[PDB]
Amino acid sequence: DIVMTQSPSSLSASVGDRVIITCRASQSISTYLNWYQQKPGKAPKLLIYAASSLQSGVPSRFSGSESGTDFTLTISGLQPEDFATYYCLQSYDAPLTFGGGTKVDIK
Amino acid sequence: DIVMTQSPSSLSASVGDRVIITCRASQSISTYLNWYQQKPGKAPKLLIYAASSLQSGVPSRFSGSESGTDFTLTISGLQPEDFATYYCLQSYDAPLTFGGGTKVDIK
Amino acid sequence: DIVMTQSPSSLSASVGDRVIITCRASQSISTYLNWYQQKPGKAPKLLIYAASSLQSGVPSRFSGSESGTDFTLTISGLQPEDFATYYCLQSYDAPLTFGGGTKVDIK
Amino acid sequence: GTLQKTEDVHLMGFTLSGQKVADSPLEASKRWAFRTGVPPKNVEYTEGEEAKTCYNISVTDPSGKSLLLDPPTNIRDYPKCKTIHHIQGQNPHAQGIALHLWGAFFLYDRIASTTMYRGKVFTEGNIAAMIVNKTVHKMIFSRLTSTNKYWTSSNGTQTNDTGCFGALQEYN
Amino acid sequence: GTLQKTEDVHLMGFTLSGQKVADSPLEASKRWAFRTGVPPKNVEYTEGEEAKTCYNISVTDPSGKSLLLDPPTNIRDYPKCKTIHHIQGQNPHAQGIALHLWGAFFLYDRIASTTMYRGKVFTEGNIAAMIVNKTVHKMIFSRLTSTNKYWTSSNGTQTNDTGCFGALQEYN
Amino acid sequence: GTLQKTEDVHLMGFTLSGQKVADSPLEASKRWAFRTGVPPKNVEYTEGEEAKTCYNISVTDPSGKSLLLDPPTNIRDYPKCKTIHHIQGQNPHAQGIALHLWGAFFLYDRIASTTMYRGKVFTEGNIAAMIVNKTVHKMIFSRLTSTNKYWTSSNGTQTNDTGCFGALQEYN
Amino acid sequence: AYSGENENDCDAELRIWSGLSWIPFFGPGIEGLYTAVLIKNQNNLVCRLRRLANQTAKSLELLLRVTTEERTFSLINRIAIDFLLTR
Amino acid sequence: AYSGENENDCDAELRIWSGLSWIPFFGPGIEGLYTAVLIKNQNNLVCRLRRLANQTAKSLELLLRVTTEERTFSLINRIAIDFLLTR
Amino acid sequence: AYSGENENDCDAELRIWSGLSWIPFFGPGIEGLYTAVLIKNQNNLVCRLRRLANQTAKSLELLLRVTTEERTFSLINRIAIDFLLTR
Amino acid sequence: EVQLVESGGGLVKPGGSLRLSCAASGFTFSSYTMNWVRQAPGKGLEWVSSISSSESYIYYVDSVQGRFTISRDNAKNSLYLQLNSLRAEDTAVYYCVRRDNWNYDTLDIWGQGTMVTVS
Amino acid sequence: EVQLVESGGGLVKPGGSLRLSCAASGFTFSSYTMNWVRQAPGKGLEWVSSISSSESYIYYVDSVQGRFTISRDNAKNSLYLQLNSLRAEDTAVYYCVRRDNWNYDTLDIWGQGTMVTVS
Amino acid sequence: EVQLVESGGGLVKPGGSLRLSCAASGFTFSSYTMNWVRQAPGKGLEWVSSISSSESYIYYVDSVQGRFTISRDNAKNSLYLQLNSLRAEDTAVYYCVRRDNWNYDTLDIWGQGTMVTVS
Ligand SMILES: *[C@@H]1O[C@H](CO)[C@@H](O[C@@H]2O[C@H](CO)[C@@H](O[C@@H]3O[C@H](CO[C@H]4O[C@H](CO)[C@@H](O)[C@H](O)[C@@H]4O)[C@@H](O)[C@H](O[C@H]4O[C@H](CO)[C@@H](O)[C@H](O)[C@@H]4O[C@H]4O[C@H](CO)[C@@H](O)[C@H](O)[C@@H]4O)[C@@H]3O)[C@H](O)[C@H]2NC(C)=O)[C@H](O)[C@H]1NC(C)=O
Ligand SMILES: *[C@@H]1O[C@H](CO)[C@@H](O[C@@H]2O[C@H](CO)[C@@H](O[C@@H]3O[C@H](CO[C@H]4O[C@H](CO)[C@@H](O)[C@H](O)[C@@H]4O)[C@@H](O)[C@H](O[C@H]4O[C@H](CO)[C@@H](O)[C@H](O)[C@@H]4O[C@H]4O[C@H](CO)[C@@H](O)[C@H](O)[C@@H]4O)[C@@H]3O)[C@H](O)[C@H]2NC(C)=O)[C@H](O)[C@H]1NC(C)=O
Ligand SMILES: *[C@@H]1O[C@H](CO)[C@@H](O[C@@H]2O[C@H](CO)[C@@H](O[C@@H]3O[C@H](CO[C@H]4O[C@H](CO)[C@@H](O)[C@H](O)[C@@H]4O)[C@@H](O)[C@H](O[C@H]4O[C@H](CO)[C@@H](O)[C@H](O)[C@@H]4O[C@H]4O[C@H](CO)[C@@H](O)[C@H](O)[C@@H]4O)[C@@H]3O)[C@H](O)[C@H]2NC(C)=O)[C@H](O)[C@H]1NC(C)=O
Ligand SMILES: *[C@@H]1O[C@H](CO)[C@@H](O[C@@H]2O[C@H](CO)[C@@H](O[C@@H]3O[C@H](CO)[C@@H](O)[C@H](O)[C@@H]3O)[C@H](O)[C@H]2NC(C)=O)[C@H](O)[C@H]1NC(C)=O
Ligand SMILES: *[C@@H]1O[C@H](CO)[C@@H](O[C@@H]2O[C@H](CO)[C@@H](O[C@@H]3O[C@H](CO)[C@@H](O)[C@H](O)[C@@H]3O)[C@H](O)[C@H]2NC(C)=O)[C@H](O)[C@H]1NC(C)=O
Ligand SMILES: *[C@@H]1O[C@H](CO)[C@@H](O[C@@H]2O[C@H](CO)[C@@H](O[C@@H]3O[C@H](CO)[C@@H](O)[C@H](O)[C@@H]3O)[C@H](O)[C@H]2NC(C)=O)[C@H](O)[C@H]1NC(C)=O
Ligand SMILES: *[C@@H]1O[C@H](CO)[C@@H](O)[C@H](O)[C@H]1NC(C)=O
Ligand SMILES: *[C@@H]1O[C@H](CO)[C@@H](O)[C@H](O)[C@H]1NC(C)=O
Ligand SMILES: *[C@@H]1O[C@H](CO)[C@@H](O)[C@H](O)[C@H]1NC(C)=O
Ligand SMILES: *[C@@H]1O[C@H](CO)[C@@H](O)[C@H](O)[C@H]1NC(C)=O
Ligand SMILES: *[C@@H]1O[C@H](CO)[C@@H](O)[C@H](O)[C@H]1NC(C)=O
Ligand SMILES: *[C@@H]1O[C@H](CO)[C@@H](O)[C@H](O)[C@H]1NC(C)=O
Ligand SMILES: *[C@@H]1O[C@H](CO)[C@@H](O)[C@H](O)[C@H]1NC(C)=O
Ligand SMILES: *[C@@H]1O[C@H](CO)[C@@H](O)[C@H](O)[C@H]1NC(C)=O
Ligand SMILES: *[C@@H]1O[C@H](CO)[C@@H](O)[C@H](O)[C@H]1NC(C)=O
Repeated sequence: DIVMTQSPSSLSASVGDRVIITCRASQSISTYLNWYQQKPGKAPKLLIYAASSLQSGVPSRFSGSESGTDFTLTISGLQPEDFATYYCLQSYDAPLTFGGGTKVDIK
Repeated sequence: DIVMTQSPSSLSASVGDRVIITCRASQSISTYLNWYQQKPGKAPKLLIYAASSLQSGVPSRFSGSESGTDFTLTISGLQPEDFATYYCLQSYDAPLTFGGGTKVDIK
Repeated sequence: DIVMTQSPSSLSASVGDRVIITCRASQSISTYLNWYQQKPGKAPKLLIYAASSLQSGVPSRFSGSESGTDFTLTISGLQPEDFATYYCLQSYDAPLTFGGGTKVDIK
Repeated sequence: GTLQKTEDVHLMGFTLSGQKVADSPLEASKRWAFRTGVPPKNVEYTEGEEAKTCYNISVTDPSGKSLLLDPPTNIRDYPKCKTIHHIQGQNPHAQGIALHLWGAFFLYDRIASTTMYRGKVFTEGNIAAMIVNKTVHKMIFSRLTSTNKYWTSSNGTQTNDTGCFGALQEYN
Repeated sequence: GTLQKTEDVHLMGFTLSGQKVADSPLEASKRWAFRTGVPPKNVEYTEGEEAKTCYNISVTDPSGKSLLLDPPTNIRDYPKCKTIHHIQGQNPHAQGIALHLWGAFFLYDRIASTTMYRGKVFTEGNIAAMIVNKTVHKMIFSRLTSTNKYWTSSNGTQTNDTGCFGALQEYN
Repeated sequence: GTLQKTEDVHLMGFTLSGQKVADSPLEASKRWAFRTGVPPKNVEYTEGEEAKTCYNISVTDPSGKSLLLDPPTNIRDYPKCKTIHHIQGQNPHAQGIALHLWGAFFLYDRIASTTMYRGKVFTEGNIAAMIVNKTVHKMIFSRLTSTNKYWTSSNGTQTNDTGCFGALQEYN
Repeated sequence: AYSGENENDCDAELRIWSGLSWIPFFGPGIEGLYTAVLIKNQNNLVCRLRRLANQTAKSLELLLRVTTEERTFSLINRIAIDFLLTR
Repeated sequence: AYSGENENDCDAELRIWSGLSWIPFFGPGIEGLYTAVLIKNQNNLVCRLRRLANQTAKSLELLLRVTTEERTFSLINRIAIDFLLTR
Repeated sequence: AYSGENENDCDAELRIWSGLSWIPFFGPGIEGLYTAVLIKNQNNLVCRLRRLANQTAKSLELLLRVTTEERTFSLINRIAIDFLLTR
Repeated sequence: EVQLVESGGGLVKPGGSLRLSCAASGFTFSSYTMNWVRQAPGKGLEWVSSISSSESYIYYVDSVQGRFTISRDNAKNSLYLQLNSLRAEDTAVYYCVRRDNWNYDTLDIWGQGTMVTVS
Repeated sequence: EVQLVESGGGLVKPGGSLRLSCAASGFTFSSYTMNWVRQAPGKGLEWVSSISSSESYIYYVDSVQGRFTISRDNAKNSLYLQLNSLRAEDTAVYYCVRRDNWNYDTLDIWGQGTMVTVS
Repeated sequence: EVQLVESGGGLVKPGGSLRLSCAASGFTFSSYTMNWVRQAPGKGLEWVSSISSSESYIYYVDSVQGRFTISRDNAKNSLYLQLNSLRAEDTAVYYCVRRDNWNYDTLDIWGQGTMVTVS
């Protein structure tokens, strides 16, 4: 089974800060990685797909890049609504696997 | 069976006249058409073959042309010996078929 | 069996003389001919091979040439040690065959 | 179009299930029919899609000779099947060989036949041809327990809405 | 010489009758002879001339095994024959297989054999190769009840002026 | 690399004897082993080296069915052998077909098999491919009684240092 | 560009079977020869390939009807020989 | 140019056999596959073709003797592969 | 250049078997078809050819494993078709 | 001089047989396809049969199919036509005609003809 | 508007069955691969099953293999998940998620989710 | 120094056996084809036998065919020649000669020879 290691498990940030979230695969999954953004009691929402593409209706603060098995989520400018728990998911082979997450708090 | 329609069934002409005799096939027989000239009590004699070629010993008043399934016999200058009954014959597939004829009389 | 005809059977020569020894095959053996030089009570020694090549340690008075089935041994300058019995041997197919020889005496 | 060896040339066996066709034994049968005068025809292909429904058919006539044709030696079962349906029983006499009403092939182990052979697991499908070299084959191609279901047919007249093998009945 | 596909390539089977050769069963036999040590050999061709005389030969030895070789499955009768001569009977023992004294082939349904097979209608002929594309094939190529005659052979020594199957006798 | 027809292409069958390998029946056996799950495979070649040791093996199990596979019709003995070793007898039961432990082929008359067939004289060897035209083939290619030896095998457990056919015993 | 509001007869998912190891006696058996391979519908490749397969079966049947081989037809050299003859 | 005062071993006349229809079950049977075709001796083609057929049987026999196939030889790819190798 | 102080797994000697006569009934029988031919190790050809033969048996086994032909494989057209496709 | 000569025609009762002949001269008869064409009194020409050189293509006009039989003997340079179950409509002058297979299958050599009367 | 709606979740005793549903709207349900993802209280996301459009590729996460069964009915635009031999660790909110097979197999349409409690 | 050494020759009665040996030194004996050449008193050279390295090509001169037997043992670097049914014409000095298969099959290394007398 392909494993997914997201880093860090929690992160502290302020509004306007640059936030870097990383994601590492056990095997090579090409560009089949997605990023999600989940708020307490809400279904998770799709931000990045194809490791870099932007989902319609998502602001351009979120941005994804890929370097081999290593993937990066990047929110250059944080709004007061960008504090939520993010995950990366490999969409390549099954079983499909999600990371541990990343809790972004207020600093 | 390939059918052959010669036209007209009889024709009136004078000496020195231009005579046009036509010949129409049911299917396409390429250039495999011949023309004959028969006098009462005599075997028919071969004038045109390959739809346009001239048989050795035939004068150059007779001439043949082809346009698809349509073929033409043409005697531009009639001698007092060119009054006879002509036929077209398809030499392509069997049964081989002759037209009704054309009686050329004196006018 | 491939036959080998050496000529002459004996030859008289002096020191410094040019000696020509010839060798003729029944079939065509390409360049697979060798020449030997044998002295009474001694194993024969290899002079020419590949019809023209020189064996290491043989002086350059001996020389071989080929023209079809016809081969030639040639000792342009005779030393007082070049009086011996020579043979040609075809090394092409088996049975391998030697000529009659050639006795080179003093003249 | 670039071709370097014959190894670059791939005949892929795709299934009818993968093109949204119902492959139950009662819906697959009606796509099959016997007839006389057309001979079997075989062809080789290089790989195949893992199919969902395969068939192992062993139906015989009240005489006793098996309706389908005894397979040649090079005929082997379909490599990767998720479910295999053993159709077995006794069916009225019928002359000829069973072909496909669609023009599709009965896919065997790297052999596609125009007729199904007795005793062998096949799937329905088709053959594609694609040409690819190693540089592109490395990116286009990324480098099991079957469920057995059992059915029987009963000798007598088939209904107008029925497969060639007749109505099928699942059993234990 | 222009070739586009393999479909442009035509192997035409011409008959010996069409090249002014006498194909009666008594004149055809003498062109045939048995021998040992040379094996059958088959080849495929794409079309064939409608022949005038074909042969359906079923002669057996006083033991009972049929002289000629049992045909493979892909051997079928000659498609278009005007007359078929059933040669049938009992002939002295003879070892080997019957070949052609001319080097010509026994033409079957799109198969040319160097030996005749029991139970099958063949004609004598040869194979030509011509290459043509569609534009020229459309102009070079413009787009039946058989008469059955029956003969028998009698066991015993053949005469010096006789076919391999011996003297033949027409019957009703 | 120049090629004009397919006739310029030569598949030469070289022997293991010619590459300094011991081909006695006791040393050749240990290069052979039975196994199940791999099917026979045949290939044609155009000429062959005259071998020194060939084998005509007819060993059977205590049941009676012959261990090796009945050859197809196109399988003939090796043309030019200097010595032929008839291995014959009764060996314990063994499942599968006998293959080569080296990857070399059992060379037949212009057929190389990955398995040995009963009743046929083969030699061990390999196949090379060389391409040559007539001008060079005329210079690279310049334009018999066998000795028969007989051996038998005995039914029972083979020793750890023994060929697949067991210990062999020469007889008269 | 490609969207499943367009395809209706294609499952967009596709998995296929395709030292001394090269020696017959030491290699895999007849039921151990196949590796599982995954093919992604990256540029709608899977549905193009299903479509190709569905379309080829007229050429293929016609060709197999042309031929008298009643054992097994070999298509690979056929495709190659027509590649070399097309140019 | 061509006249039957020249040919003596050739009959100048030559006839040969050569929607859902492509499906095996719906197509012709094994005795309904052949169409009658007519070939004219327009440029002496029929007698050249009889002559070709009569001449080829030495190459053809020699080739069939070269080979060990005891089921059925395939000549079409052979002709093609030598066309591609001749150039 | 070449010397048998170098080769150790090669015998440098090599002999091989390779009017109305073209007619089957008049030609040689199945045990009279082969002519004896002699090949000289002129440019170390014999030991290169033994070496080639010994080396090819991995490609050859792998290829014969690729294929489903259980009667007899034909290698000649294979070699040719890859010659024409290599260029 | 190339010539075809007809004989063997006479008066025959309706429902019996009558055999016509032809005898070639001047050309090679074994190399050419031969035809029979009749002309009924006051009507047009009518092709009836053809036989090919090797005798392998034989054709009849369906009016006479199964009734008439054509054949030839190439050594005798002779062309034959057997007329069976003769009819009132079979009254016609019959020619033997050579078809030239190397000049577009044209009928060029006709005979003088023979009269066949079925009364 | 593309929407997935979950129902059929409740309270179940440890060791019995419970069947979940989903009902698609707005998109073609027969053309897409459907997934089930659950989130256990205060834990992360966890993919559990996927079924392909033609139902020919079916996948489970080994924690649930042999216990859960996925299926779909393409005419009803409905997705089903049968949960058998339920465990204390099976307590989780379950979504039905569509995988978009033409945008790199991404999970983009989630439902609101239903709660399954095994007490 | 490459050398071949002959032994095992003596006086033998006409009609019995005698076995000759040779023992190589300096070169690889297993890689080369070995020959036997004899010279009868006052006559010319005469090739008698050859054995190839792998022992797969063996040749004799028909005068001795079936009478003499050549063999070799490559581990012992030894060449052997068994002489059977010896004749009055078999009296000759026998050499063991190496044929060099990479210099046009030339006989280059001869031994001193051994005398075989059949009286
Ligand atoms: C490539 O992929 C396509 C798409 O998946 C696939 O298409 C399917 O092909 C088959 C075979 O051609 C089609 O089946 C035919 O369909 C028609 C239409 O009616 C049926 O289907 C519609 C749509 O689902 C339904 O609404 C309707 O109720 C029917 O079920 C039928 O008329 C056909 O039946 C006749 O033809 C059969 C031929 O096998 C006969 O067996 C049958 O008895 C019927 O015969 C009558 O009609 C004939 C018309 O030619 C006539 O000749 C007869 O004399 C008689 O009157 C048949 O069921 C199917 O609909 C196609 N599906 C789609 C979605 O297009 C291709 O087959 C596939 N190709 C390959 C090679 O795999
Ligand atoms: C391509 O088309 C041509 C033309 O149609 C066709 O040619 C014919 O080939 C056959 C076979 O080669 C020929 O048959 C041979 O003919 C000679 C000549 O004498 C006969 O023919 C003439 C002319 O018609 C007559 O006047 C005469 O009376 C004879 O009938 C014969 O000598 C041959 O018989 C010998 O050879 C036979 C070989 O099959 C033996 O079976 C037979 O017993 C005879 O053997 C004797 O002679 C041999 C000579 O080599 C000798 O080896 C034997 O030991 C023995 O002494 C035979 O009948 C025929 O004449 C050709 N016809 C023409 C018009 O040229 C080709 O065959 C055709 N090719 C293909 C592949 O279809
Ligand atoms: C091309 O030409 C070359 C040269 O002629 C030829 O090479 C020979 O190949 C065979 C097969 O690979 C080799 O045989 C193996 O040799 C080793 C080495 O030990 C032996 O040989 C040396 C040298 O002569 C001796 O000193 C020594 O005493 C031994 O006799 C052995 O270890 C091998 O035995 C093992 O492998 C066998 C595989 O067939 C098993 O049957 C056997 O039971 C042994 O198995 C054990 O080892 C395996 C190692 O992989 C392991 O997998 C098993 O589990 C187990 O532990 C075997 O005899 C031979 O030595 C080569 N000779 C030379 C001179 O190199 C090529 O074969 C030839 N190619 C073709 C296609 O013809
Ligand atoms: C497809 O269906 C056929 C028919 O039901 C199955 O055939 C059966 O296969 C088994 C296993 O090969 C055979 O068992 C063997 O039978 C012999 C006696 O014939 C016995 O000696 C062996 O010990 C062994 O039991 C069985 O006979 C055979 N039955 C028939 C009627 O042929 C076949 O297995 C099915 N294939 C698959 C993949 O399910
Ligand atoms: C060529 O000659 C052979 C031998 O004379 C003919 O063989 C005969 O063919 C018919 C029709 O196929 C066979 O009839 C069938 O026989 C079986 C019993 O064997 C019977 O059950 C069937 O109802 C049917 O009558 C007949 O047996 C067979 N005879 C022999 C001896 O094999 C063949 O038909 C000829 N071919 C042609 C095209 O004329
Ligand atoms: C290889 O070994 C086999 C088995 O020892 C040899 O088979 C034997 O071959 C001979 C000659 O073909 C056969 O003789 C014939 O047998 C039949 C009865 O079967 C008889 O009617 C004939 O008159 C003739 O004697 C013999 O039967 C056969 N034995 C077996 C057991 O098959 C084979 O010859 C050997 N091959 C070589 C080249 O040495
Ligand atoms: C493979 O083919 C591609 C085109 O699809 C081409 O760009 C590439 O260079 C080729 N590679 C090789 C090694 O031939
Ligand atoms: C079918 O055949 C079986 C015997 O195998 C018999 O018991 C049964 O009655 C038959 N059924 C019909 C409907 O003919
Ligand atoms: C087979 O038995 C199972 C239980 O073992 C049962 O659920 C099923 O309905 C049976 N199948 C039938 C009767 O076709
Ligand atoms: C077919 O070949 C002829 C030569 O015979 C050539 O003139 C013509 O252009 C070709 N047609 C095609 C479509 O290739
Ligand atoms: C031929 O065999 C039959 C039996 O089938 C027999 O009646 C007859 O006498 C035999 N004839 C000769 C001449 O041996
Ligand atoms: C066969 O019978 C017909 C009449 O039915 C007769 O004319 C013919 O001569 C007979 N054939 C023979 C006896 O060979
Ligand atoms: C044969 O190939 C050689 C190269 O080995 C070349 O020099 C020679 O010209 C070629 N001959 C022919 C006739 O093609
Ligand atoms: C081998 O089988 C034979 C019978 O063929 C028998 O006499 C003998 O005892 C058996 N030997 C052993 C060791 O089982
Ligand atoms: C076979 O007999 C010969 C003598 O004819 C004898 O020399 C040899 O040793 C025997 N072979 C054995 C007993 O294996």
